[PDB]
Amino acid sequence: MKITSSNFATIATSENFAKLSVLPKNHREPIKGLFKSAVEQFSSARDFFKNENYSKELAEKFNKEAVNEAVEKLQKAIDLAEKQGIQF
Amino acid sequence: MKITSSNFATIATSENFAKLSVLPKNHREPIKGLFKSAVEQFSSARDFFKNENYSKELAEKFNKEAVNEAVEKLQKAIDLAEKQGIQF
Repeated sequence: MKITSSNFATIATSENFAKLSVLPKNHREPIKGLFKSAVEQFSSARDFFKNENYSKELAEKFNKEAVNEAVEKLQKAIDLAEKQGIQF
Repeated sequence: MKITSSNFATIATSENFAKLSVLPKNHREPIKGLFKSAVEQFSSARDFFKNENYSKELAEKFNKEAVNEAVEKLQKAIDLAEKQGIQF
């Protein structure tokens, strides 16, 4: 049974975790520990990704607004200069 | 003369800024002020973009490594369970 990023969630399930309950403690607890650590790290990578995407989008929207404003300021400067007869 | 994000750098040049030096002070300083503010904000939007791109790439590389590790931990748990006869 080969695990990848694509099939992780189809294998790391409650049903499969429950199958481990039949093992004696000396095998059950190390295996459950790895299982839980895997899910916790995978879930955290999901939270990190979703937050990185949202932060990036929020930053892009606000940088677009910064560029728009800079463009408006230069447009105003060039318009005002042209009304003073400056030849660009 | 219409300014956009695409042509900003072709207009906000030293050559064009120098043309403003002929204006009397009452027109020169307000216009130069807008020109400089425009360039400063535009340059800052560039710095913000380049940094956002680099931070995103650095985060993606490290999250890929987190997912790889989570996948390795689950693989180890499932392999160990299978050696104990667990039927997934």
